Amino acid sequence: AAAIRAELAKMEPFFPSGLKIVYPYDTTPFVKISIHEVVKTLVEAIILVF
Amino acid sequence: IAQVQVQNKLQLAMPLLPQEVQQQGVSVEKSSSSFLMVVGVINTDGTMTQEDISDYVAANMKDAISRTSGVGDVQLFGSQYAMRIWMNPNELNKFQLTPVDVITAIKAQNAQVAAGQLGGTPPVKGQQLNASIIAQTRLTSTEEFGKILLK
Amino acid sequence: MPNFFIDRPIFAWVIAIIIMLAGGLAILKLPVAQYPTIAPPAVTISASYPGADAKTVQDTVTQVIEQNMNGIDNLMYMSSNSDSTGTVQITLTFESGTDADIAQVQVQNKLQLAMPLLPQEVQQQGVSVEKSSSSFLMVVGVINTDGTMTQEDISDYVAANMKDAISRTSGVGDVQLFGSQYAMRIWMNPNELNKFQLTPVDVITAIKAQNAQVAAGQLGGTPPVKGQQLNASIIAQTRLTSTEEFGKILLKVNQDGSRVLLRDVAKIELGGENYDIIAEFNGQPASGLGIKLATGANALDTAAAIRAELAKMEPFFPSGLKIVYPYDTTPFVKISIHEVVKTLVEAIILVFLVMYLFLQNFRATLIPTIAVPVVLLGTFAVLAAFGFSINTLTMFGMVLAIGLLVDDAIVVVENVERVMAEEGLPPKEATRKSMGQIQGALVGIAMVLSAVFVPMAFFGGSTGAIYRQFSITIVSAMALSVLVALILTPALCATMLKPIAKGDHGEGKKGFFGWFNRMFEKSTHHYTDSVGGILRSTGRYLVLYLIIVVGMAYLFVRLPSSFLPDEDQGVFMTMVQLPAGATQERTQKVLNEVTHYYLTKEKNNVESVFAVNGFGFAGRGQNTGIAFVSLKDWADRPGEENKVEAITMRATRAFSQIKDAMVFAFNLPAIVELGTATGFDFELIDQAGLGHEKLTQARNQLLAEAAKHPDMLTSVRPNGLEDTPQFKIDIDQEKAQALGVSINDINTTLGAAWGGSYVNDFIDRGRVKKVYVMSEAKYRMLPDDIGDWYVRAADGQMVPFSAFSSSRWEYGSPRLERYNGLPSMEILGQAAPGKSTGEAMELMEQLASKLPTGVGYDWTGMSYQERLSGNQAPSLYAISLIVVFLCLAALYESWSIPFSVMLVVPLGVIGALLAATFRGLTNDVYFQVGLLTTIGLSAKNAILIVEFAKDLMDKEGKGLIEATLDAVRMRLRPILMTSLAFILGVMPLVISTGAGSGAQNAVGTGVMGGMVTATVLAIFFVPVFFVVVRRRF
Amino acid sequence: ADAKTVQDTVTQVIEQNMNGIDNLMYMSSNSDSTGTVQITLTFESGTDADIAQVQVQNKLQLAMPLLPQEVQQQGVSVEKSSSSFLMVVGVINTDGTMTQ
Amino acid sequence: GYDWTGMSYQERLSGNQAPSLYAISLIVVFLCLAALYESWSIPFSVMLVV
Amino acid sequence: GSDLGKKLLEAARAGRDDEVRILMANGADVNAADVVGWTPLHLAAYWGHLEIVEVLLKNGADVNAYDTLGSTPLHLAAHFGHLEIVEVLLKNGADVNAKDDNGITPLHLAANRGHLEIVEVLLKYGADVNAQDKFGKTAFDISINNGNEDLAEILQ
Ligand SMILES: CCCCCCCCCCCCO[C@@H]1O[C@H](CO)[C@@H](O[C@H]2O[C@H](CO)[C@@H](O)[C@H](O)[C@H]2O)[C@H](O)[C@H]1O
Ligand SMILES: CCCCCCCCCCCCO[C@@H]1O[C@H](CO)[C@@H](O[C@H]2O[C@H](CO)[C@@H](O)[C@H](O)[C@H]2O)[C@H](O)[C@H]1O
Ligand SMILES: CCCCCCCCCCCCO[C@@H]1O[C@H](CO)[C@@H](O[C@H]2O[C@H](CO)[C@@H](O)[C@H](O)[C@H]2O)[C@H](O)[C@H]1O
Ligand SMILES: CCCCCCCCCCCCO[C@@H]1O[C@H](CO)[C@@H](O[C@H]2O[C@H](CO)[C@@H](O)[C@H](O)[C@H]2O)[C@H](O)[C@H]1O
Ligand SMILES: CCCCCCCCCCCCO[C@@H]1O[C@H](CO)[C@@H](O[C@H]2O[C@H](CO)[C@@H](O)[C@H](O)[C@H]2O)[C@H](O)[C@H]1O
Ligand SMILES: CCCCCCCCCCCCO[C@H]1O[C@H](CO)[C@@H](O[C@H]2O[C@H](CO)[C@@H](O)[C@H](O)[C@H]2O)[C@H](O)[C@H]1O
Repeated sequence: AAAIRAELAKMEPFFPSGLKIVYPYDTTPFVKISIHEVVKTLVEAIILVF
Repeated sequence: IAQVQVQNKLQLAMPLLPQEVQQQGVSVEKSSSSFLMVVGVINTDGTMTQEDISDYVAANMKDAISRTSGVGDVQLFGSQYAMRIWMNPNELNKFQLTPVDVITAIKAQNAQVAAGQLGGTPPVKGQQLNASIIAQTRLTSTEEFGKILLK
Repeated sequence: MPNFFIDRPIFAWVIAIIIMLAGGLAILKLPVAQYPTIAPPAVTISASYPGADAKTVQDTVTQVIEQNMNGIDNLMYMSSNSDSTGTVQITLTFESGTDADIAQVQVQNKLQLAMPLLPQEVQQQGVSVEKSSSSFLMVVGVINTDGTMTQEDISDYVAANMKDAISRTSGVGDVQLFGSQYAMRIWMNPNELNKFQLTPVDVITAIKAQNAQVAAGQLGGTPPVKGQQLNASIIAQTRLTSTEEFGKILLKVNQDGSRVLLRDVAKIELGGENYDIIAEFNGQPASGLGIKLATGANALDTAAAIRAELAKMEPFFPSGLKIVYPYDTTPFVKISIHEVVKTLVEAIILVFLVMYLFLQNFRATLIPTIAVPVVLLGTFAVLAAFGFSINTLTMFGMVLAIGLLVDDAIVVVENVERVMAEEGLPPKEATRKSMGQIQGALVGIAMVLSAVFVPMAFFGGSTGAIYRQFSITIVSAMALSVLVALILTPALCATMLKPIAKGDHGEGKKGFFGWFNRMFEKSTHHYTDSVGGILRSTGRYLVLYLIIVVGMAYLFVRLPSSFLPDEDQGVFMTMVQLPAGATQERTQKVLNEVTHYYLTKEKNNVESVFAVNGFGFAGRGQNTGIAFVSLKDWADRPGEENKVEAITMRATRAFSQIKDAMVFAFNLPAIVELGTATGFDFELIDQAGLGHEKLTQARNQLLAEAAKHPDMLTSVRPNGLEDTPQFKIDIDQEKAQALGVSINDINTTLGAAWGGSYVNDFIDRGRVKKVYVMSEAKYRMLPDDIGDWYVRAADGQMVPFSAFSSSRWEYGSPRLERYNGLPSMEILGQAAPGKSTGEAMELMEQLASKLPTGVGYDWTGMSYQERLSGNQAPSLYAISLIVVFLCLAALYESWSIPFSVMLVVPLGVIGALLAATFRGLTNDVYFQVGLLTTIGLSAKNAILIVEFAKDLMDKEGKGLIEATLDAVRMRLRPILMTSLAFILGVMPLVISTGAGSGAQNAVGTGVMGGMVTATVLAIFFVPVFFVVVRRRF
Repeated sequence: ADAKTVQDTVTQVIEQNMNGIDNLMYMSSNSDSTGTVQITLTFESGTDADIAQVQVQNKLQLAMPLLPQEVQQQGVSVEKSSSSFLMVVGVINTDGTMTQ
Repeated sequence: GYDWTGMSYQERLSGNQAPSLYAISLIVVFLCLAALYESWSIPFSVMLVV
Repeated sequence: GSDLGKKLLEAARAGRDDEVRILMANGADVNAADVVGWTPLHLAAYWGHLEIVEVLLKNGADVNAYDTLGSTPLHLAAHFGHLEIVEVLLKNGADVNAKDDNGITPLHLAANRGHLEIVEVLLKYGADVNAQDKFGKTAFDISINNGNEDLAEILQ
C-alpha cells in the first residue's frame, strides 16, 4: 500500500486539469491504526502498573 | 513455484487455443481473492467523461501500478480506448462489401512494415549514404482510419 | 577460559588442529573470482526485427512487451532501447537479494504470454530472456592468418566445432559467439526477376515449398491388417543441404519449354546471418567466444580447463586458424593471489624478527608463528560457511587485518615475558597472571571492534555489497583472533617459554643485543619522563588535539571521494563515432587508422587491437566503432610512460585531430559501468503524450541550462543518439488498387529485398541453420534503385515501384529510449570539482522542475541507490559510536572512562589523511576500510593502557599520575613491536607499482600513514586523555 | 520426422543451450523415429529440484524459437522426473461388455 | 570412450570416497580422545585397537 | 564537406540562435549540406527556427536550394506548419510553385497537414491551385480525401 501511494505520487503532478485521485476503499488503514491502538494500551498499562 | 508450474502446463495448451483467445492474452496470477484497496479517479472540472477518465488511468496509471511489487492483480473499472469502427450493414451492402473486406483493409492500411535501409550492410564499395527506409506506419487518429481506401 | 587451557595445552592443540583442517579444506573447495557479485540482479529481454527502424521496433515489439511485464516480484525499474539496427533490448533491474532465477522465470513467463501479440517475423527470430551479469571471465579470439576465410567462415567453424565443447567445460557458465553460423544466402537480382515476371514473393514461396520437411507415415502402421509382416517408416521430403540444391530450385517454367531456376535470378552462397558487424584482430578477419564464470566456480581452474579444452581440439583446425586471448582476467587474479600470500608471509617473518629483536629467546618468536596462521586458516573456513569466495576484496580484507592478528599474538606473549622479568614467576604461573591482566580487555577489544565493523556490513546497494566483503572478513578474523588469543596462545606461552630471572632486562648481556636492551631500557625512561612532563601541564595538549581534530576535518573534506582505484588490466578501449549517415566503410578507415596507430607509435606496448566496426555502447550503427587494445605483459611495459593511463593520454592526444570523427581512448572501470564516483545517471521522462520531438526540445532546454552552471555541473550530456535523415516512402493505395497490385506483394517485395527476410531453415552438414532472402547490394543502395524493382499485378503485368509510390526526406530517431514504460532520454553528467554528486543531483532536480508541462524525470544509475540508500553512514557510525561506548562503559564499569579511549580516533585518521592527500590518492573503499582498522588498532592500544592504569589504581591504590605513568611504561614495548612489524609489512604495498598496484597503493598509504601517526601520537596523548578525563569526573 | 532429423533440428539445438546450470551431474537424450525426443538432466544429490526445473526452463527458452514451427506447436515440457513406476493400476471388464 | 551413469555412477562415487571417509573419521576420534584425555599417548594406544 | 559548415548544420537544427550568429560572423558556409542535401536553411525551416531562417537569408542562403529528392525549404516549412517562416521564404523569392521529384508542391503539403493559414498565404503569393502531382492529385483532391471541408472551401 505504501509502494502504491509512492507510485501514485509520481503521477499526480502530471494529471490533466480537474483529474483527481480519491480513495474509496482501503483495508490497510485499519491494520495500521488497529496495531497502534494496541500499542497505546501498552503505554497506559505501564503507567497504570507504575 | 506454483505459478511457475501452472504456466509450464499452460504453454502446452496455448498452441491449441483459438487464435483470438491467444491474441487477447491469457494471464496467470498469484493473488488474494479480495481487494487490498481501490484507487478511484474523478474529474472535478467535469471536463472529461467516465470514458475519458478510464482511458486515462488505463493509459497513464495501471501499467506502473501493475508492475509494483506486491500487486498481484489489477482490475480496471472501465476500459482503455480502442479505435472503434462501427459498421453499417446497409452501407456495406450498398457498396457490395462485407466486414471481411473491412478487416482486410485495416490490416493492409494500418501496418508498420520493416523496409530496410539505403546503403545497408553488406554495402557496395564506395557507399556514402546510409539511411532508414520508412514505409507505412500505424494509424494514429479517427481521421486516418476514416480515409482507408476500401475500393 | 585461558586458565582452562593453560592447564590443558593438548586440548588447545586439538582445537587449533581442527581449525587448521577446516581452514585447509576451506581453501581447497573455496570459490575464486576477481570480484564477488555486487550489482543488483538484472534480466534482459532481447529481440531482433530484421529490416526494421527504431519506431517500428518500438511500437510493435517494445511497447507490447513492456505492457506485459506485470505481476513480477521485486522490480526496481525497467529500461529499454529500440534502434534502427532492428533490435530492442529491455532491461529489468531487481531489488538486491532477489533470486535471479525466480526473477528471470517470472519475466520469461510474462513474455511467453505476450508472444502472440508480436509480429510474426519477430516470433520466428525469437526473443531472448537472459541474466545481466555483464562480467566476462575472458574472451577467445579466433582468427585466420592464412587469409583463407572470412569472419563468417571463422564464425561458422567456431559455432559448429568449438562453441558446444567450451560450454561443457568445467566451470563455464555462459558463452557468446561473436558472429553466427552460416546462413543460406539468396541474393536477388531485380533486373533478372523482372525479365521473368517474378517477385521476391515468388522466390520466398518456392523456398518454403521446395525446402521443407514433410511428414508421411508408416507401412504396416498401427492399426494393421493381421498377417502384416513389415512395419517401416515412410521418409518423404526433407530440408535442402547445399547451395547447389538451392540454386536448383525451380522458380518458373515458360511455355516455350525452358526452366527458370533460383540460381538464374540470384547469387547463392553460405554467408552470415547479419552483416552489421565486422570484427578484426590486428587487421585480420576475426571471431570469438565471450566466456563467463559459472556460479561458485574457481576462476583459475576454469581458465586452465578452457585452455586444455582448446589445446585438446587444436589438431582439428583449418589451415591458418589459430586462437588468441585478447581478454583474460585470470592472470590478474593469479598475480593478486600471489601478492596477498607474500604480504602475509613476510608479515609473519617481520613479526618473527622484531619479536626476536626485542625478545631474548626463540621459543617466543615461535609462538606467533603458530597463532597467526591458525587464525588465518580458520577465517577461510568461516567465509566458506558464509558462501564467500576468494576475490580481490576478501583477500585485501585480510591484509588490512594483519595488524590486528599480529597485535593479538604479540600482546599476549610480550605481556608474559614482561611479567616474568619484573618478577621471577615461572612460565606457567606467569602466564596465568598475565592473562588475568589482559583477558578482560581482550573481550572488549572484540566487542568494540565488532561494533566498528559489523555496522559497515549494513550499507545498501552495490556499494553495500562491497563493504560487506571487507566487513565479514575482518570481523571474522578479528573474532577468531581473540578466541585463539584466549585458548591457543596462553597454552603455548605457559608451555614453550623459558624462565627469566626477576630484574633481567638483557641490559647485562653480550654485544649488540645487550646494547639494544640497554638503550631501550634507556629510551623507556626518557619516554616516561616526557609523559610526566606532558602530564605536568595538559592544556598545551588539549589545544594541540583541537588543532589535530580541526586539521583532520579540513584535510578530510578536501580529499576527493571515489569508488575503486583504476587499474592497468593490460587492456583498454578507444571509441570511434562518425556523423549522421556515416557508412560502414568510412568508420573502417578510422578504426584501421586507429589500429595502425596502436601497432606502430605504440609497438612497444600494444599486443593487439580488436577492431569492432558497428558497435557502440550508447547505440549501434554503421557510424560507430570500438577497438579493444590488448597490451603486452606488464614485464614489457615498465615506466609510467608505458601504462594504460599514460598510453591513453598519448593515444587520445594523437587521435585528438582525426578530422573525420571523435576518437577518444580510456582505461576501463574497476568493475561494472559508470560507477563514476562524481557521476550521476539522469532520466528525462514524457509523462503526458508529448512525443519524441517535444521530449527532445525539453532535453535541449535542460542541457542548455546545465551548461550555465559549470561550477556545480560538469559533462551534462545525453547518453543516446541524435535524429537523422530517413527515407520516407509513401505507397499510393489508390494507384495500387487501380493497376491491380496488392499491398502485401508491395511490402514484401520492398522489405524482403531491402531489409532482408528470414524464410526458413536448412541443414548444413548436420546443423539446422537459417535461410535468408535479400537484394544484392548493388540494387538496394540509393533512392534511384527503388524504381528498379517490379511487382506482378493480378493481370500479370509487371509494375515498377515508381508507378505506385513517392518519397521524401525527413528526420527520425535511430534509437528511441524508454524508462518504466514511458518515452525517455538518459542524461549522464558529474558534479563539478569540489562539489558532491548529491549537490549536483539536487541542482538537476531544480532545473528539471522548470521544464515544459508534461515532462518529468527520475534517477536510475548509481543515483537510484543514492536517493534511496541515501545515507546511513552517520546513522550507522553514530550507532557504531554508541555501541563502542556501551562496551567500554561495561569493560571499565564507568560512564566516563570510555571517553579517554574514544578520543584517539582522529590520531590515526590525520596520518592516513596526510599520507593520502600527499601521495595524491583519494577517499575510496580501501582507504576507508583501512581507516577502520587503523582506528581499531589505536583504540586497542588505548583500551590496554587505560585498563592497566585503572587497574593499578584500584588494585595497588596508586595515584592517577603514578598509575598512568606505570601503565604507559608497561605498554610501550608491545605497542612498539606491533607498529614496527605492521608498518614494515604494509610498506611493500605502498611502493608497489603496476599490476593491481592501484588497490595496493590504496590499502597501503592510508594504513602506513595513519599507523605512523596513530602510534607516535597515542603513546603521548592517551595518558593525557585518561588524566584529563579522570580529573573532570 | 525421423530420428536423425529430430536430433538435428531439436535434440542438439536444446542440448547446446543446457550449459550454465548449477549442480548438473550428467545429461542423456533419445531421438525417435516417431519424431519424439527426450532430454533428461540429473543434478547433485542435494539439489533443490524446483530451482533445477526453473534453471532448465530458463535455458530451454533460448532454444524454443530455434525449433521447428511444428515442434513448438506440439509444445515442449520441462518436468521433474523419475525413472520407475511406483505402481501400475490395471482395469478390466468382468462381464464382457467392453473391449480393450 | 565410456562413462558410468545412474546406479553405477553412485556406486563409483561411493567406493571412491570411502578411503578419506575412514581417514578423516579416525583422525576425529584420535583428536577427541587426545583432547578429552589431555594426552597424545592415551589416544594413540587406543587407536591401535581399530 | 566544410569545417564550420558541419557546425552550422547542427546549429540550425537545435535552433541555437547565438551560435549561428557567431558562426555567421566567421563565414561558416551557409551552403553546406548533409548527405541528403538539407541545407542550414532546410533544417531551420523544417524544425521551425524563424530567427536562424532570417539570419541565413541575410547571409546569402539560397532560398530555393533543393535536396536530393527535389524538396525546398518552402516545402518543409509549409508541410510542418511554420507560418512565419513560410512567409519569410516567400518574401525572399521562394518558388511557391516548386515541385519535388514527385510533383508535390508546398500547396500540396500544406493542404495535407490541414494548415489553412499557410495555404491562404500560399494562395496569396500566387500558388497554382490546379497543380497536380505524379498521381494527378490537386490540393482540392487531397482536401476531400481527408475530409477537411474548411480547407476544401478555401480551395475554390
Ligand atoms: C542476550 C540479550 C543481550 C545480551 C547481549 C550483551 C552484549 C554485550 C555487552 C557487554 C560488552 C562489554 O564488553 C565486555 O564487557 C565485559 C563485562 O561485562 C568485560 O568483562 C571483563 O571486564 C570486567 C571488568 O573488570 C572484569 O571484571 C572481567 O574479568 C571481564 O569479564 C569484557 O572484557 C568486555 O569485552
Ligand atoms: C623510542 C621512543 C622514546 C622517545 C622518548 C623521548 C621523546 C622526547 C620528546 C619529547 C616529546 C614531548 O616533549 C615533552 O614536552 C613536555 C612539555 O609538554 C616537556 O615538559 C617540560 O616542559 C613543560 C612545559 O611545557 C613543563 O610543564 C615540565 O615541567 C617540563 O619538564 C618535556 O620535557 C618534553 O619531553
Ligand atoms: C555495546 C552495545 C552495542 C550496541 C548494539 C545495538 C544495536 C545497534 C543498532 C543500530 C541501528 C543501525 O542500523 C540501521 O538500521 C536502520 C533502521 O533499522 C536503517 O535506518 C534506515 O532508516 C534510517 C532512519 O530510519 C534512515 O536514515 C535510512 O533510511 C536508513 O539508515 C539504517 O540504514 C541501518 O544502518
Ligand atoms: C566439538 C565441537 C563440535 C562441532 C562439530 C561440528 C558438526 C557439524 C555437523 C554438520 C552436519 C551437516 O549436515 C548437513 O547436510 C548437508 C546436506 O548436503 C551437508 O552438505 C554436504 O552435502 C552436500 C549434498 O547435499 C554436498 O554437496 C556438500 O559436500 C556438502 O554441502 C552438510 O553436512 C550439512 O548441510
Ligand atoms: C568434530 C570434528 C568436526 C568434523 C569435521 C567434518 C569434516 C568432514 C569433511 C567433509 C568432506 C566431504 O567432502 C568431500 O571431500 C572429500 C575429500 O575430503 C572428497 O572425497 C575424496 O577426497 C579425497 C581427495 O583429497 C580423496 O582422496 C578421498 O578418497 C575422498 O575422501 C569428496 O569428493 C567431497 O564430497
Ligand atoms: C510499558 C508500555 C508498553 C509500550 C506501549 C507503547 C504504545 C505506543 C503507541 C502510541 C502511538 C500511536 O498512538 C495512537 O494514538 C492515536 C491518537 O492519540 C491514535 O489515533 C486515533 O485517534 C483517535 C483517538 O481515539 C481515534 O478516534 C482515531 O480513530 C485514531 O486516529 C493512533 O491510531 C495511534 O497513533
